[PDB]
Amino acid sequence: GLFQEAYPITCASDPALLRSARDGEAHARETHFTQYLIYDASPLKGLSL
Amino acid sequence: WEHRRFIVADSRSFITPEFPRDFYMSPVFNIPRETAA
Amino acid sequence: MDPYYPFDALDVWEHRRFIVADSRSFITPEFPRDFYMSPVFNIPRETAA
Amino acid sequence: YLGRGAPPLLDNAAAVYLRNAVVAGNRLGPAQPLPVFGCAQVPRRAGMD
Amino acid sequence: APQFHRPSTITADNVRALGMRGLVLATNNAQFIMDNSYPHPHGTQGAVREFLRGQAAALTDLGVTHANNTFAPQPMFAGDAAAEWLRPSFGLKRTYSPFVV
Amino acid sequence: LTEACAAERVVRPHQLSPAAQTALLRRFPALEGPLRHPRPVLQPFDIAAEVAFVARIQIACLRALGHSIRAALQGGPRIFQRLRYDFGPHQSEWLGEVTRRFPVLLENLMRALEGTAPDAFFHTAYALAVLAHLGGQLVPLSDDIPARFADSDAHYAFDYYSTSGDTLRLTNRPIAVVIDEQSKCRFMEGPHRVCEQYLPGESYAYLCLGFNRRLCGLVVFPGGFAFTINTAAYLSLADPVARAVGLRFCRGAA
Amino acid sequence: WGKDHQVLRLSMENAVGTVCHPSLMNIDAAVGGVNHDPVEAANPYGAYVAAPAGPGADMQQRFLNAWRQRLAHGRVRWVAECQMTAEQFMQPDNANLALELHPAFDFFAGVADVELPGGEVPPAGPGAIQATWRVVNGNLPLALCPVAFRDARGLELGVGRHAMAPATIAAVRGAFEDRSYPAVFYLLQAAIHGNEHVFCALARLVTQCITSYWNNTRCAAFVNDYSLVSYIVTYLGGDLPEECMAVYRDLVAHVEALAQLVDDFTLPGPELGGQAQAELNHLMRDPALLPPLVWDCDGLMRHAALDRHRDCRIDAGGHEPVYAAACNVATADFNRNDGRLLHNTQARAADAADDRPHRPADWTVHHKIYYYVLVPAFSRGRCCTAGVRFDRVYATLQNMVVPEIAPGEECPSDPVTDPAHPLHPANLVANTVKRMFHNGRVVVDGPAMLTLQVLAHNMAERTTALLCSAAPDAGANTASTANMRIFDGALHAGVLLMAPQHLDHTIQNGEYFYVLPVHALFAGADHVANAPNFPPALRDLARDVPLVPPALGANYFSSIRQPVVQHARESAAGENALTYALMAGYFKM
Amino acid sequence: HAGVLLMAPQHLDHTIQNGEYFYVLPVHALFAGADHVANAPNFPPALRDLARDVPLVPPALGANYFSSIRQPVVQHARESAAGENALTYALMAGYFKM
Amino acid sequence: AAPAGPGADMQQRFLNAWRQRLAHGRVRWVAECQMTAEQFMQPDNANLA
Amino acid sequence: AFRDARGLELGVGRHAMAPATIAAVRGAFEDRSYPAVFYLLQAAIHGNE
Amino acid sequence: HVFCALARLVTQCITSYWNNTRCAAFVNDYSLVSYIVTYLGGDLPEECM
Repeated sequence: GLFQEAYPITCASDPALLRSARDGEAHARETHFTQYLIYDASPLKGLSL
Repeated sequence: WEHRRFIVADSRSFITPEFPRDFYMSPVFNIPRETAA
Repeated sequence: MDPYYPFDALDVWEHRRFIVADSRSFITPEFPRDFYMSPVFNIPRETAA
Repeated sequence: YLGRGAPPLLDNAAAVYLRNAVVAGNRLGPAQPLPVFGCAQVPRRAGMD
Repeated sequence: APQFHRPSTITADNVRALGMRGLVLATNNAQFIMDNSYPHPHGTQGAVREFLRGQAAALTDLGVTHANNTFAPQPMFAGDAAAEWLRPSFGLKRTYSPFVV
Repeated sequence: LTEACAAERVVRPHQLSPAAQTALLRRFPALEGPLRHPRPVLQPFDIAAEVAFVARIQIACLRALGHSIRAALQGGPRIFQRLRYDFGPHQSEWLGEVTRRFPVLLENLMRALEGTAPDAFFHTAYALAVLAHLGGQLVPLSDDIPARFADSDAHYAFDYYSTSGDTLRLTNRPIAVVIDEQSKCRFMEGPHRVCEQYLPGESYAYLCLGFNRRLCGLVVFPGGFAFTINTAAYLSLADPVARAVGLRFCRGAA
Repeated sequence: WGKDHQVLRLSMENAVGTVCHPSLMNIDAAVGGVNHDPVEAANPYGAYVAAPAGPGADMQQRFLNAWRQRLAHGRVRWVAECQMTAEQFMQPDNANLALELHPAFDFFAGVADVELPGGEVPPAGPGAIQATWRVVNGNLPLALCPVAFRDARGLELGVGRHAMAPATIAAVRGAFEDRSYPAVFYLLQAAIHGNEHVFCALARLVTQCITSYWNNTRCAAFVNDYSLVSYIVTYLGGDLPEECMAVYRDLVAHVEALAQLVDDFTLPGPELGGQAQAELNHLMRDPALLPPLVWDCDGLMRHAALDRHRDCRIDAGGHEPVYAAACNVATADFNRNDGRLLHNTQARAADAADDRPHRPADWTVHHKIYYYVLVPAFSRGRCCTAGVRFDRVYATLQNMVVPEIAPGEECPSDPVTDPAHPLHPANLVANTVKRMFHNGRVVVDGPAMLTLQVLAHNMAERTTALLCSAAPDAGANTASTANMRIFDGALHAGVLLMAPQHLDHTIQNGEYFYVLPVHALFAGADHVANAPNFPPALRDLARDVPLVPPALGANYFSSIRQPVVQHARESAAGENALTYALMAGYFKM
Repeated sequence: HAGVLLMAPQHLDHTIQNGEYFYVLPVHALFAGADHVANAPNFPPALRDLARDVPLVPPALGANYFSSIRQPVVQHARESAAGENALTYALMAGYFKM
Repeated sequence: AAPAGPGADMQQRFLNAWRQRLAHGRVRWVAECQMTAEQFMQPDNANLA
Repeated sequence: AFRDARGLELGVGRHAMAPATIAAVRGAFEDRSYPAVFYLLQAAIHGNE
Repeated sequence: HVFCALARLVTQCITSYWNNTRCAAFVNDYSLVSYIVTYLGGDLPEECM
């Protein structure tokens, strides 16, 4: 409410391309032909869940 | 503030019309008691 | 073809809170006058008679 | 369709078709729909995990 | 003979008696100067109308001169036959060659 | 009246035979009206007798308009102005067109006054301002007249026509603007129509046309250039003709 | 991921409970809140509908001179075909950014108060900001729907379904874009005029013309009419090599393919507001929209007999339709102004028809497939309609030099050798139709006498500009969208002109055919910019900015707007794509 | 008994009357041409579109549920993308009992 | 149905006979547009039981 | 695709049709101009060799 | 005008040159090439048209 912001989380368009989330964003597949990923950017990044 | 030109409003400002002399010899200026309508 | 006017001109500074014995202006448009076309009433194909 | 907010379709045959078409079995879909005043009474599923 | 530079002369009898072989030449060999001292009673648009019934009804004439040439007009579609109660009405696709030696 | 005109083959019962007239009058006595009145204000024995009752009023006002427009505009006029609208310096060249544009309008206004249906004319301001005056020779219908129109003669009531392009009406509502040498304009008190926001004659592409309970009307052009018209010197409405007019067009206010 | 080592899925079937409420059609406060602080005169070319006036024959030279002034004034509301994406999102260069508010609508500067089916020249002055309605999804502007996105959807519907052969379209595209095209093919189409009975009369002409023109160009011959191509399929498909015949049968089978792509995406639900399920789903099933060439009267008998329908106003004389059963020499009054449309198309002119048609329900839908979709897939912007001087046409149709044969002589076969042949240089005088069989080489022989006896049978007066309007359908018709309009202009007795040939005085420029752009889909960049006597000032506005004469519908008051028609004259993806793509651009909203 | 398989429903033709020699009479949901049934001369125009994706068969010949072949084997055939070689065995395997 | 009459008209007698109820409701077994997990969810398969 | 998948298992090893007999048969079914003398001969021969 | 005056000469010159060479004749002048595409579109083989 104070910042008027909203954090994205670990999400993509394929369960195929969701596989490269369990290694961090080092080699996370951002983009195949249309299939797009957005890594987690949040206070909740890197945490237990 | 605001900046624009200004002319004093008086009743001596006239816009001039002309007439072609047949203007009142028009079908609507000269209507009989009953129409074809 | 210019309409007649009694006086030539003045230039008045107008303060916004200091409007007393109020007056109004006249509105003319932004496009050039070739576009404000002629008053046209055509005779229709069928008539009353 | 949980709340009343809008003018419905004037083709009233259409909207009542689409009435239950949307609210067939939503977890957030009421049974015995809206009275004049009051809440929609979102149903309770048998278990939550 | 109808004069093609005055529109007040075209009738249907004067054009149907004229063959279509000769109406090719009579249109290109006329006088370019349109005349306007005798108008038409059906209007100038009605003079074009009176010209084209003169051509369309003349198409029987160009066909009757070729009546020893083509065949009988076969019924192109169904519904055009007398006896319907046991066999249907055929429709003959007229893609053939109408020609009799 | 059918069979006395069908067995006699009388196509219109003013061509009915004089014994065939009065023998029906010996039978049914309420028919002295449509057979023996010199000029009934309703036409006897016609289908559109109520419609021809209306179209006369459409005619008779236009001559009361058309011979009054010539009256204030007999010769070369001096109209100088009636409202207060000041100019910018290059704004006067717009009125350089209004010199040239002018005389084609007054035909096409009256052409459009002809061009409306009379059923569509009774929703306009001049057809009710006369009813505010024929009730003064009674509250007219639809109560479009405000509570303060019947107070002064300074409460006018306008219509708005398009100046350029096509000369067309740009209102649904009669817009009653109270008018004060010079006199500045003022509205009255108060589903959304475009042109209804301005003063009369305030801007270009607007013809303004107001009327009164006195039935002295205004023709307001942009730039203050307006003038009264005595249409009261040209309204020739006979009261026994007009008394069937008003009663069909008035409302008894409680 | 959920609140475990667990996966989750969000579809767009997920979006069922949000986009489907009856608040998508709730724009009452929108038009009111934008209305104050008005907009000036935005020279409303595409923001105004004109009612028709006079015949269609001169209707251009009305609108050419009427919009001679407020056309070079400024620009139209769309310039975004030049704009890339996010150039719309930026604060400069888009004054119309504050006018794009709804996904299902449009806010544009239109005329103030004049009721739309009326007048010619609107009173330029104050302006209004109202609505129209966005009909199908393709009407979204091309900085919001990318061009490559349209082909992205299209190819992937392309799998699993029937497609045209890649070889055969080269014949069609060559045929569609052939400049030196034999002008009998425009004339003989209007001769048949969709009459099936005149077709099976003239089947030898139809046989040889396709047979002759194939040897000149490996190309189809008559192909701008679905009805005519449909008749070639059934009543002619025997006496041809298969290589030629493959082109037409693939064309229909692809129209067969593109037809049943709607109903694989449909659900069985009840009939509704007069319309069916399919009519509410896709635009090609609704019969209130009708193709630009309507030879019969099946369309308005479906279209005007609808609950949606309001005042199909044919304006040369009487505004409301009353129709003709059959038509002949004395019935085709070649220059009239009443608005009667002809039903003279069926095989059985003896079992005539004014109220009860002969055709299936998908027949006009098939034409709506063939005209609205496939021809823009070959157009790339270059095709436009024509209004027919059938008096000029039926002069020269029945104008042939076919000599008498000798007693004992052979059949005319070849033009250059046989002196008895109608196309022989001895039989070539100018201004006859076997000279027009000779201006483009079309071997048509001595048995052409079988034509004229039926040319004298059936004929058609002249075209007319039919303007049908309609309300939003059952399913979009709420209490703020009730007053909305969709203007759908089309010609009755008209012919499409594929290839604009005007750099040639063989047909002088608009003799038989005055152009009349009936829609932005058929708007001549070379037809209309090269018209009869003509202003040079509009040359800027002709190279772009499709000139739609406003009796035939406006830019915003139709079903198909400018965004898709640029998309037609854009991306170089295949024919199989754009067919499915523009179809996917026709899903209702 | 003495029936004949019509491949192409040709209703875009009045040369033979549409069903003159051959009344159409669908015998199973495998055999229901969408242009045979809907474009018969006596067909209700209130039942056009529902005829298109439903195999209308009078129940003297068999309904869906008491046929040996139900709707899913039909729906595989018209909708699957594969060429006929793969499509042959793919429906040929659709006849092993339960 | 029982095999009634001759074979020439039994379909044509059928479309007059079954015109009423066959348009009334949509039949059960046209669900071929339903996909997996559209089925196993309780809405959009009222026939899940 | 699954019902087509095990076809691609069984597709090997057995006879596959020629490419020419694919389109020739399929175009014959989709021949709207299929000549109807062939239907009556099929009823003329009527299984009698 | 003089093009269609000698248009038969243009036709024979091209195809006789097309017999010797696989080459186009009059590409030296676009105004000529505008004409052959416009006027002589019938009396040419398609391989050089």
